[PDB]
Amino acid sequence: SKRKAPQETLNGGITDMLVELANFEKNVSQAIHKYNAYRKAASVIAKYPHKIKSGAEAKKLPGVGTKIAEKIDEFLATGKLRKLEK
Repeated sequence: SKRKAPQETLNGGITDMLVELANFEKNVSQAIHKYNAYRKAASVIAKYPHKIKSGAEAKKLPGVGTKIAEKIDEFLATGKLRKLEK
């Protein structure tokens, strides 16, 4: 019904990483399956009316599966890592 929310900084940083790599999927030859992966997760997280704090909050979204949702958990968890811990 014509919503158009206001500009705000909620989850516009994640979609920037899903929309960027998303181009790397279609721009590549055999990468159309992972293409829709970030294409949908980038649209739902970029136009979501709320925020998330766990990979599960990204899986409940319509369009995100377990692969893309798994990357979301790494975002809310820490952000980057070189080696593992024990």
